[PDB]
Amino acid sequence: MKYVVVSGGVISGIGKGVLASSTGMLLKTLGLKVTSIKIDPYMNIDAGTMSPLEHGECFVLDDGGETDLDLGNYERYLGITLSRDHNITTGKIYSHVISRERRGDYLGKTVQIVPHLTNAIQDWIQRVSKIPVDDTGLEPDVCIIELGGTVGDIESAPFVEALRQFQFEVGRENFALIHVSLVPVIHGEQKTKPTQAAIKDLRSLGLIPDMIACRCSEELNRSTIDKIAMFCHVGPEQVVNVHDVNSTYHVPLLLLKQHMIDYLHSRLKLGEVPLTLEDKERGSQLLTNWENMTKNLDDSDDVVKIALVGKYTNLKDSYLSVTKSLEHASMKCRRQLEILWVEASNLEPETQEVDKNKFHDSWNKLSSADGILVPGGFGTRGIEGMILAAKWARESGVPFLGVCLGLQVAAIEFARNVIGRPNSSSTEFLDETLLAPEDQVVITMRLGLRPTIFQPNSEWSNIRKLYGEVNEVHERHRHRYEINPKIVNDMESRGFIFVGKDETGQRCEIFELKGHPYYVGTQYHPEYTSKVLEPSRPFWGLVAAASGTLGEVIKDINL
Amino acid sequence: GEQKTKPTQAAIKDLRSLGLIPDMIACRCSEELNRSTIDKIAMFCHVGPEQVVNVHDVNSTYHVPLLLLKQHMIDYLHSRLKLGEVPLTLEDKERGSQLLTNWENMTKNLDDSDDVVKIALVGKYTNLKDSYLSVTKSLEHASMKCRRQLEILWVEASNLEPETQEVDKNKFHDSWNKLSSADGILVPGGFGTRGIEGMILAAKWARESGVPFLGVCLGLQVAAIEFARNVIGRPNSSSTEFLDETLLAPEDQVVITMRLGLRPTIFQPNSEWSNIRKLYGEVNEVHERHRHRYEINPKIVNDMESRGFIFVGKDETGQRCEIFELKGHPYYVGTQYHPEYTSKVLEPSRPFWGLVAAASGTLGEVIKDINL
Amino acid sequence: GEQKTKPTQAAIKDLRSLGLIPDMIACRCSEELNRSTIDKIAMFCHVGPEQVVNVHDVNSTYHVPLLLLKQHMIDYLHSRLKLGEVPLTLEDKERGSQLLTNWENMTKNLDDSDDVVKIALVGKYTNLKDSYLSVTKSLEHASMKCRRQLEILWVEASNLEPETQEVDKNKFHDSWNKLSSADGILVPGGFGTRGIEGMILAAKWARESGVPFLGVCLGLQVAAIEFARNVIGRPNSSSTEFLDETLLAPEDQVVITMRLGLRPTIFQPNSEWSNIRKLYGEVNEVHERHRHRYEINPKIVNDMESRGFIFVGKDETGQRCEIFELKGHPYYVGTQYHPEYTSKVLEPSRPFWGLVAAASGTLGEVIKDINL
Amino acid sequence: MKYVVVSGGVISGIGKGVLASSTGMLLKTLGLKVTSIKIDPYMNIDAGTMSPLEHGECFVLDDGGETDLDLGNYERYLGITLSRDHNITTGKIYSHVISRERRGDYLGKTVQIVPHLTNAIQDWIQRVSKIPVDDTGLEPDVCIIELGGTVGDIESAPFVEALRQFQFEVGRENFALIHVSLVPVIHGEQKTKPTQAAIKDLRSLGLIPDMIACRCSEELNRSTIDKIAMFCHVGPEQVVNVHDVNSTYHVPLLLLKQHMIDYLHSRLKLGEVPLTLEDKERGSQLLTNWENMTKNLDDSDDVVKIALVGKYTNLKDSYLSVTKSLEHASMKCRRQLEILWVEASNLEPETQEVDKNKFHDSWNKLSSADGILVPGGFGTRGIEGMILAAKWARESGVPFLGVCLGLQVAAIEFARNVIGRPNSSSTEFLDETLLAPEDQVVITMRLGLRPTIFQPNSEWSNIRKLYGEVNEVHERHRHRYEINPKIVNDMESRGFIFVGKDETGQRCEIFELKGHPYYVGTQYHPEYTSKVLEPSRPFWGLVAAASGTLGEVIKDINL
Ligand SMILES: Nc1ncnc2c1ncn2[C@@H]1O[C@H](COP(=O)(O)OP(=O)(O)OP(=O)(O)O)[C@@H](O)[C@H]1O
Ligand SMILES: Nc1ncnc2c1ncn2[C@@H]1O[C@H](COP(=O)(O)OP(=O)(O)OP(=O)(O)O)[C@@H](O)[C@H]1O
Ligand SMILES: O=c1ccn([C@H]2O[C@@H](COP(=O)(O)OP(=O)(O)OP(=O)(O)O)[C@@H](O)[C@H]2O)c(=O)[nH]1
Ligand SMILES: O=c1ccn([C@H]2O[C@@H](COP(=O)(O)OP(=O)(O)OP(=O)(O)O)[C@@H](O)[C@H]2O)c(=O)[nH]1
Ligand SMILES: O=c1ccn([C@H]2O[C@@H](COP(=O)(O)OP(=O)(O)OP(=O)(O)O)[C@@H](O)[C@H]2O)c(=O)[nH]1
Ligand SMILES: O=c1ccn([C@H]2O[C@@H](COP(=O)(O)OP(=O)(O)OP(=O)(O)O)[C@@H](O)[C@H]2O)c(=O)[nH]1
Ligand SMILES: [Mg+2]
Ligand SMILES: [Mg+2]
Ligand SMILES: [Mg+2]
Ligand SMILES: [Mg+2]
Repeated sequence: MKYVVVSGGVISGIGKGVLASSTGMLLKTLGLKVTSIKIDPYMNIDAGTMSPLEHGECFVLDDGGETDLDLGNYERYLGITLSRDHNITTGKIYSHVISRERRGDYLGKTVQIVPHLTNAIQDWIQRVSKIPVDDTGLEPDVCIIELGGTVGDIESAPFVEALRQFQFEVGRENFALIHVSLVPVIHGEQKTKPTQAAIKDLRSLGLIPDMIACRCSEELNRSTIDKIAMFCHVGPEQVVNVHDVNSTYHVPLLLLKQHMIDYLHSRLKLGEVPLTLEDKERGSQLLTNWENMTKNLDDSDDVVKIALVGKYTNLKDSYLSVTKSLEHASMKCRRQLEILWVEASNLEPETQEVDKNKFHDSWNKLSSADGILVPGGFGTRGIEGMILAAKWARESGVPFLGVCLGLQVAAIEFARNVIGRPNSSSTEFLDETLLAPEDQVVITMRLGLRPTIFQPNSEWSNIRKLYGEVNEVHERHRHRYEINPKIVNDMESRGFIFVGKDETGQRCEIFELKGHPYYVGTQYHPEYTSKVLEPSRPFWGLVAAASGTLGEVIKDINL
Repeated sequence: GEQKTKPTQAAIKDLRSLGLIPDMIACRCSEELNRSTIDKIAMFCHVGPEQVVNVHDVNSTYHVPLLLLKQHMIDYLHSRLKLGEVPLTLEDKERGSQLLTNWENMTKNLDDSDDVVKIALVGKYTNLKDSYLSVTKSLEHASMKCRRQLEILWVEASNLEPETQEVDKNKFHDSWNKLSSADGILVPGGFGTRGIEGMILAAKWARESGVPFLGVCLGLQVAAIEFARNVIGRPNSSSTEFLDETLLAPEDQVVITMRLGLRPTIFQPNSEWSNIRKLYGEVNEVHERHRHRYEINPKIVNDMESRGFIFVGKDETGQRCEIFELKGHPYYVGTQYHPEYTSKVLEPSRPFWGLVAAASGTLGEVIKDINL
Repeated sequence: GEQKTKPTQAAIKDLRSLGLIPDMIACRCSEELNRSTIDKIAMFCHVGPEQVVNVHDVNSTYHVPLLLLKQHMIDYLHSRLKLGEVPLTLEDKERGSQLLTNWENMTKNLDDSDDVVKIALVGKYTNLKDSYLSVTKSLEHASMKCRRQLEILWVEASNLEPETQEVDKNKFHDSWNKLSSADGILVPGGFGTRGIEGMILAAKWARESGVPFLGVCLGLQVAAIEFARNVIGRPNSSSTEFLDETLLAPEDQVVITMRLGLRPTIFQPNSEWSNIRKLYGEVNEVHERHRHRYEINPKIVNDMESRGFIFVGKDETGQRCEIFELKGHPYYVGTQYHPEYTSKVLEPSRPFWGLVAAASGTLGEVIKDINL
Repeated sequence: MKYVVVSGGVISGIGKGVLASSTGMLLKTLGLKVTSIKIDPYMNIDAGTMSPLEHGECFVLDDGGETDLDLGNYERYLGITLSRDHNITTGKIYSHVISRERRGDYLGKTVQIVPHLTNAIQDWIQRVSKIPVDDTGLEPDVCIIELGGTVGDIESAPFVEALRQFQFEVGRENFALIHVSLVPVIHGEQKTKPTQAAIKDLRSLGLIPDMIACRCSEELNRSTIDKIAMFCHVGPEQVVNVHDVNSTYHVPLLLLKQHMIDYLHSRLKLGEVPLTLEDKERGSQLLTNWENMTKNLDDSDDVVKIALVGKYTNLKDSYLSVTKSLEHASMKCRRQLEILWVEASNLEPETQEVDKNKFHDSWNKLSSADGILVPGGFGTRGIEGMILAAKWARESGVPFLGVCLGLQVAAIEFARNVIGRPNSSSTEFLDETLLAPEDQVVITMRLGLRPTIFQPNSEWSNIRKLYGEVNEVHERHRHRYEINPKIVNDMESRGFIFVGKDETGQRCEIFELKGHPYYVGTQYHPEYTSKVLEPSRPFWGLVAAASGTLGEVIKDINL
């Protein structure tokens, strides 16, 4: 087992998550089996309790774990499945040793942060890195650890102490440290004192960096490389840079151009790892596929515009799996994507009195779009604006996908306007008044990977053809509210077909509307099962439908 | 336990619906037909009682001709096709009846030979036993010529690989039990990258433990890769078929869009010593069926021929290797052609008659016989 | 089927003839004694019916204490030796009764554990199963600590050697079946030149197939010779014990007139990573019993330690290697000492608890436990 | 009224009768009132004329109808009473329309197979399914129709044509089709072309299957399900399998595990049928009782052996109600049953010359048994062998039950050997010689449900205690011969007490012998009144007596 810590810097926004995911995928090009662990200094047990306004969305695993967003970067670059154990936190590990001290496994000893908590962290990392995470039976060859927060924040102290010990409690040449660090530019001169201070803060904790990975708005000067490589122990080829490029898929090839594998191939002795003839082929094949999708982003120009309608769209981190799911679906179509970020509340007619500027801009953006997405996220702000987007998309025949809350919004819209029930509404917020036209109801969560069964007549639907006309689908759920199953037959008779349901019925999971080119919704989040070469099927439907060629996509999928 | 007839009554109607009228009905069943099962079909269909044939689920497919002859099936076609009106010469009737006596003998030998030779067949998808039917029949012809019963041990080549010992430790130990058990080893061909290190491990085991080995098509290239990795000590030498995205210099295979059908192999001039050239009667040339796009790198051939892995035969042009035999092993051989396809019941495929004699012992007496 | 008593009546007379008078008669028989068999002995001898003990031919020798306790044998000696007159403290009675409950548990675990781990033991004269009794008992203690049943597969090391495939082909195939079958491998020690290439072949197989290996005394030197012959590629490197009439330069063993009894091993400074040093609780030193005249050539040690065969522990003086673990294998270990002799029923020998956990899986959970 | 046709396949031996009975009982677990109809393509009016060597025994209804054996499967799984009208045949319905055309109800029209015979079949099914068949007053909610023979046999043509019309002459969602079909396995691969051809033969007649029920020696592969569900209109959950398990009582729970109710609950809209609070309780209670008796067959091991002595025992279908009556009686005792099939003729001393092997085996089997049954069935073969079994059972004190001919055989045995009348015999076959020691006499049949009155002194008998010490019993008769009532007082004085008789006397119906643990006979067939939870009392006596605990059984029955 090899370990690669990706760590620290001078700021919390530095973009470690891209570099960790990219470093792991580059190791996967050698054919190595790879896994990864995110460490969070926060005291929350999970990202589930904490609101999307901080650290972006929670990400859902097959376990039903509501983990930190960074686990999604690993799953979509590395192709692996992660467990709720792969997101370590301060909350998890203090809860673990405190529950263990009350149970008494420490034999009446005094329990202390060193050695007992730092040995508990090292036991967690040793257990969790040996969980098999590919579909194959094998234990991973390499583990990427991403150390969240910044080095020398008091929040991090047990993890920087544990990782010092770990560099010896596992062999050297089985452990290596990448430090990620800020190189700000002032008056056009590339200033280095922030990264020199961060390299000292690592040495103060006994962590010694094997590569320094600069984050900068420029190519590093050869003087900027030398002034760091002379201050730190790293050689000139071990001062990595990652530029402020928009395409995060280019980062693996920007690291490969900087010869970063050729250092880790020595520094971790990756030639001593045994590999089969299948492994080297499936490794090199994966690199050629990534050269092709990045070539397609360099030379595809013909924009498809998708409008994304939701709360707090200024927090673009709040929708990162949607963004990445749309980008995978646009690459599969060989088309460039624009996302138009529509703050759903500004669509509402009250905005035309309160701030007439925001009203006209938000309705410009929505009218402009070749297809529409309503992305999910609980909370009562802007839902009539999201209902207005679903209405516009139904009436103007514009491709629509509704994910989680977006499906319920389309059901409420179709009830208010096509069934003509003018006060039909979500149970989430009006039930203090005990309303009879319930569109949502409660059914304390439904979470993680679940089976959807396609209902027997559904063979016609564009969405069931996108799932290869298979009878069942596996996707990740997260909801407490679902469509009222008393009203379902009214919608299924008026043409809004609930194409798929849970095994028990009375719990709707996919709809497609008869008489529209692509108007679809899902109760699950299709984003989380997206992979770079195999996009999320409902999103491959939406981004093909917006472009045209949805028939040719379905004809392809029938091979 | 009751022999149900409605499926065959429906199939006889489906023939009449197309205007095809059956002259014999040939039942396939797990039993002898009851005389009631014959009558209930012969009363429904136009066929007489002697025109309801049965063929039983016997293992020996060579017994079927004599099970049809016991059911008097020739004596119907001799009338129904008027085969007495066909003119035949005195040579024809002799070479006809002689052929029947030879078939009575080989079937008698399968009834009364008991002393098993075990051959391990190492390959992809061995659960699909139809995937290797000419290998199976070539081994059975070679075992009958030796007057010995055959077991084939079906080794899924991937399960030999050390990753299996982590993934499913049961399949690892069983596949290595089967390979260790065998009196001789065959690597059968078939393109595709699954299990090739497992096939390399079988070639290694057979070279080192001195156990008879035959490599057919991919099996020859696997033995060349094995001998390169382990006896020449080139640790990353490999097939061009799958690593060439990385442009590797130690090419064991190369491309040379197919080479197909019957072709001449010429034995290279020094090759008179080899058990394989003695099995081909010490004739200078051999005719066998090819099927490949990849062949041994002819730049590396002199290294193998100096280290003792002699490419005993090549194409007329050279630079295209077709038979090897290794100096210093009782029978370690490979072919680029498929020797299976030229096997016949009375005249088995020579490389396979070599393998199944070598496993049994008596390879010298086989070669002494062939010299007559 | 009748339980004959005249041999024991004659043995009871032979005791009286020397003036020795038996207080209990302990029968050894293939059955429960009949109550007539007890009475016919208790009437001939001075012993009462409860002083005619039996011990049955059960396989589990750990059941014998509870079979004697069921026959109330303590309740006789508690009178006949007046053991109530011996003074005992309150700690003594607790540590006494605690020990009985621990033995009830390990015997309960042998009654209800079913999930076999197979260890192959490779050596000279394995038909003499008494020749390896501390190995056998050390493996049984290590399997009980894992809550798993043990099979030992007794592989006569010489039969693995390729000369056996000519001399007696039956013994060749059976010995290689047994070795291929096993979840882990032990090379047990014992001087003498018979079968050592067969033991080298078992060490090779275990290294290459990634199968757990423990080499004890000669078994460590065999693994060093194997790693030298095949991974360093020194084809004639060998034991000084038997070739030194030819004065060979590639010495793997050398003489260093014995080293005997309990000695200290010091773990070398970098060794914290090793499964074997974790099994010894990450303590800096180990106390174990030595018996050898030959040891690893300390001139060649840095070559092995650079190629990944780490001599994890040495004598206080250095130049005398005592534990190795190989980088890049789940559990490939050897010891110069005999770890068997320090095994105890509740506290198994650490290298053997490593081997029998490694074969089963759960070696991490064993090491996590030992860290408490 | 709902209809469920169970139909067809590729072969006549396929086991529709178990699947029809099991499907009906599963519908009864919902609390629905259920009924069923067997259709036979044969030209016999009844199974009474036709010999037991074909289609097994005739089954007797309360009407005295000698119906097809399959009606017994329905009565014993569903708990219902069937009338002679519930077995439809070609003979019945052509006799009906031909007698109706000669009477002239068709008003001088030309009468044709379509529409007149197919409308007569549809009128029969509509009349007969509305006959009340539970003990309660209600008309059935659901009817199971079992279509006998195979589809596209010319024998079946009027019934496959009638059932096409019936799918419309009754509403869809009030009719559904189960097709039962053969999935043979060759070289371990599950071949599907026979069932694809049978699904085409249904479509050729316009019958469209709602479920395909495979009969196979294996679990279906998921590929075997998909390759059928892709060829036919049925969804993956509508490809049912029934495995070659020995316990036919497990089939209801194997269908329930395959979620077959959850399809029919939609496809027949069984939630629209009104049900009372008693109905749902007595429905769910019935399911728990069936879970218990099947659990008892999984975990009862302590075998009771019963020897069954009769003609043609190689035809095990000839004794199916005996077999099922013994299995109900062994389950009530919580004991596993072996039946030992003794061909009665092989017991006879002539066999020891003719084939000495068959002699020794048949006497081994009879000597081995914990109890003995002589099962009935007319015909002169083997009767001295059956007399020898009755002798052995009387003399060795081994439990004996004689049913119909088996009672007369025990009377002949007791006369030949205990009264010592060496030539006393059946009137059935010697009366060409006009013998005075008549044991049987003729008394043209006595058929159907009749009253037995217990004779006044009979309170002591194990058999009258098994009938709860009630004064009268209701059971199904079928005989032309009975005990000579002139000789009855000789037997009643020598200890062979005729415990019960017909209301008129001179017609004996139950005997029990004084001075044996359980030696009993019946003139009626007790098999036909057996039910899964309430076994036939004479058989519950026999199988308790063989096991021991006959006193505790009688003590229980006194509650
Ligand atoms: N080299 C980079 N190139 C482009 N964008 C980057 C880069 N580094 C960081 N970012 C961007 O900055 C944001 C944060 O990056 P990332 O998630 O990798 O940082 P992080 O250290 O893991 O932050 P956090 O601790 O909150 O998870 C993301 O929008 C990411 O795409
Ligand atoms: N699924 C099954 N499991 C076990 N036994 C079965 C099954 N299907 C059929 N059989 C057995 O095969 C025989 C015939 O079955 P069944 O009576 O149900 O078939 P059928 O189609 O009604 O035949 P028939 O038309 O003659 O009445 C019986 O012995 C029955 O127990
Ligand atoms: O204003 C002043 C006065 C004095 N100094 C003095 O401090 C010294 C250290 O030099 P700097 O502090 O400029 O550091 P640096 O250029 O090495 O590092 P970067 O942060 O640019 O990467 C010398 O340059 C000396 O003149 C200043 O740096 N600034
Ligand atoms: O369940 C029933 C009811 C009725 N029938 C009726 O159909 C008839 C045709 O008889 P079969 O259908 O049994 O056909 P078969 O025996 O001739 O053919 P195999 O498939 O066994 O070769 C008669 O036997 C009649 O009773 C059944 O076959 N099965
Ligand atoms: O063949 C003979 C003849 C005579 N005897 C005679 O010797 C006597 C002593 O009897 P046993 O010699 O049989 O001795 P035992 O049964 O007491 O002892 P076990 O060895 O069975 O424990 C008597 O039995 C008497 O008949 C034999 O024992 N065997
Ligand atoms: O011997 C031959 C030659 C040709 N074919 C050809 O017929 C085709 C149809 O395929 P099959 O006839 O094998 O049918 P199937 O596998 O779909 O159905 P099952 O009966 O196994 O359920 C193709 O497989 C084609 O090669 C055969 O099937 N058999
Ligand atoms: Mg912040
Ligand atoms: Mg991050
Ligand atoms: Mg029949
Ligand atoms: Mg039936």
